[PDB]
Amino acid sequence: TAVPPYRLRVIAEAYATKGLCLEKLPDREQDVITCYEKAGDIALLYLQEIERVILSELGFFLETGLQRAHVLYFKNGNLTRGVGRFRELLRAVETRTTQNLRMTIARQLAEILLRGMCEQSYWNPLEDPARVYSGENIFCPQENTEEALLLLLISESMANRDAVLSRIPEHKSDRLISLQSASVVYDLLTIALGRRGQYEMLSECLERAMKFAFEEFHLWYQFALSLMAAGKSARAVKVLKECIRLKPDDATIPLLAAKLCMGSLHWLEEAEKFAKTVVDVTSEFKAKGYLALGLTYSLQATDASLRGMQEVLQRKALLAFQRAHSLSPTDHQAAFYLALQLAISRQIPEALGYVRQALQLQGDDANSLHLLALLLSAQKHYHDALNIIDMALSEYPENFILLFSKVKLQSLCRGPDEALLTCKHMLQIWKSCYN
Amino acid sequence: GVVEEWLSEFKLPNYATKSSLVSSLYKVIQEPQSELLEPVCHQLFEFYRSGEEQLLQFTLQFLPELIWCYLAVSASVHSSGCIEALLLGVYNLEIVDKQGHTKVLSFTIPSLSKPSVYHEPLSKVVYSGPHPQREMLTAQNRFEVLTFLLLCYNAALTYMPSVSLQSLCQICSRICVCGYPRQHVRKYKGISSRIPVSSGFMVQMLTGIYFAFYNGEWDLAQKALDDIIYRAQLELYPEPLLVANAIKASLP
Repeated sequence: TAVPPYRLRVIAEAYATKGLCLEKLPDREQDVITCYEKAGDIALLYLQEIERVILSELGFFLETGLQRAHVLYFKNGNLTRGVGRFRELLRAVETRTTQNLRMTIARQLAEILLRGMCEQSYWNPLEDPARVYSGENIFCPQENTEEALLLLLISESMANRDAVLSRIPEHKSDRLISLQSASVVYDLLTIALGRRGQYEMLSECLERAMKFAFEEFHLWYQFALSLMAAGKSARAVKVLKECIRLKPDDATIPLLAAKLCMGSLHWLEEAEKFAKTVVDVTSEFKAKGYLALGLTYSLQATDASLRGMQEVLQRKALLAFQRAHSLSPTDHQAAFYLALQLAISRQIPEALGYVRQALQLQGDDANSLHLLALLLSAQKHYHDALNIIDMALSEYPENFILLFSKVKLQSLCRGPDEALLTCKHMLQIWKSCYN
Repeated sequence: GVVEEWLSEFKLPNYATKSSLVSSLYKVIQEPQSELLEPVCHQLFEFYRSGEEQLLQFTLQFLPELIWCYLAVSASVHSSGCIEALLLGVYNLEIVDKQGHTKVLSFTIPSLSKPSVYHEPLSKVVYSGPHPQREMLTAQNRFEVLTFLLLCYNAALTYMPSVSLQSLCQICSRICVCGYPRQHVRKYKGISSRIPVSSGFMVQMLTGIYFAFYNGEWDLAQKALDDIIYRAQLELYPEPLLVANAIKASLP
C-alpha cells in the first residue's frame, strides 16, 4: 500500500531475472518454493490494485511465472496444493480484461474436477483434507456435478457473446479458434450432462449452439442424435435428411431414419426410400437394409384393400426375407421374422422348421416362445401349447399378451373357473403395478 | 494355499492394515475349477458386515471378474448359484441398509439468472431410486441390478490399483463382441454366444472406461471404445453412440 508503481516494476524485473538465473544453472529448494509463493501473493496484490484503480497491456512475465508453477506442481504430483490454489484463484473479483484467461482456468478446472477424485475424496475449503466474496444467499457447491454444471454454464454463457459471428471477410484463423473452443466446451457439457439421463436441456443447448454450424457434420449429427433421443420425431427426421444430404457415405444415418419412419409415426414411403438407398450402396448393412425393406413390405401388405396386391407384397416380403437370410445365416432375428412371415401363408411345416432353427440359434426370446405356442395351437395340441405358455409366464411373470393367450387357451381347453382365476390374478397384478 | 492359512488364522480392526493377497485371490478366482469357492465366497460376503470402508473397498474391486465368469459359464454345465446370493445381498444392503430408509439419489440444476457464488448478473431431479428389494434373479430384472451394482462400483475409482482397471477393460473389450465375426477378427477364443445387453449398462460401461483412458491404459481403452461404438452402431442404441462420439472428438 502507498507504494509507487516503479518499485513494483523493478521488483517484478528482479523476480524475472532470478527466475531466469535459477533455471540456467545445473534447503534452497524451499527458498524457491517460498519465492514462488510470494510471487503469487504480489500477483494477487497487483491484480487487486489494478482492478481498484480501473474501478475508480503486455503481460509477459507474470503469466508464465504463475502458470508454470502449478504446471510443475502437477508434474510432481502436489494435487491438493494445486486445487487449493485454483479454488483461491476463482474467489477473486472478476476483471473484464482477464475474462479470456478466466475461460482457460475455468475449463481447466472442468477438465480436472471430473477425472481426479471421488465423492469421499472431497473436502470443504475451510479445512485441510483483501475483500473476498461472501454471504448467505451464495450458492455453496455440494457435489462435483453441481459445480461442474455451474462452471460449464457460465463458460458457455460468457463464450456466446465473444463469438466472431463467422466474419470470414478474408481471414479464417480467428473463426477456426472460436469454433474449436465452442466445440470443445459443448462436448464437455454434453458428456457431463448425458450421464444422468437428462436429454432435453442437451437438445436446447445444441439448438443454442446451432448458430455456428454451416457445413460441419459433427454438430448437425450431435443435434440430430440428441433430438431423436429426446423424443421428438419430425425435427429428428428433417435433420437426419439434412445430414444425409451433407455426406452420403455412411449407412447408419439412413437406417436410423427408416427406423424412425417405421415407428409410431406410421409412415411407409420414406422407410421404403431409406431402405432402397441403403441397399443401393460391408455385408451386414445390406442385410439389415433387406430386412427393413421386407418389414416395410409386410406392413404395407397388412393395410391393403384388395386381393392381388396382398399376395404380391407377401411374395416380395418373403423374397426379401429369404435373401437376407441367405446373405447372413448367423442372426436369430432374421430367421424368426422369416418364420413369422411364412406362417401367414398357412405353410405350417416350413415355418415350424424355420422357427425351430431360430430357437436353436437362441431360445430365450419371449416372442419366439409365443410364436411356437401359437403355431402348435394350429396343429391341435392344446396341452403342449399350455405348457409352453406356462413356462413363458414363469420366465416373464409380468407380461400381458402371454396372459391373454393363456386365458384364451384355458377357456378353450380346461374350463371357465381357471379363466376366472387368471382374470382376477391379472386384475390384481394391474392394480399392484399402478396406483 | 496361502488363503487356507489366512482362513485358519482368521477363525481386531487392524486385520487388513497383505502384499500378495490380491494376487492369490485373482489366481484362485480366475478359474471356476476350484474346491474352496464356496467357503471363500462366504468369507467375501462376511467382509461386508463391518461399517469401515477399508474392508468394503478392499473387497469391492473383484466384482467384474466373477461377474464375467458367472455370466459366461452359465450362458452355455454346473452352476453353483451362490454368487447370485452375494450379488443380491450387496444389492439389498446398498439399496435399503443405510439407516432403515431407502436411497433417492437427486441433485439440483444451477441457474445463471440467480446470482451465484462465482458470478452475479434448481428443482430436485431423481436419477436413481427408489428400487424395490430383490430376492430372486430372473431373465427380466438381471440387467437392472447389474447396472445398479456397476454404478455402485463406479463411485471410488481412485482407490483400486491398475490390475483391476486392466481386468475391467479386458472384460469390456470382449463382453459386447462375443457373438459377431468381429471377435473372430480380433482372435478371441471361448464361448461363441451372445448377450442381450441394455442401454444403461453400456452407458455406465462408457463412464467406467473413460476414466482409465488417461491412467496409463491407452491402447486397451481405445480398442474397448471401438468395440463399444461398433456394437452400439450395429444395435442402434442412441445414447451410448452419442457419448462415444463425444468422447472420440476430445482426444489430443
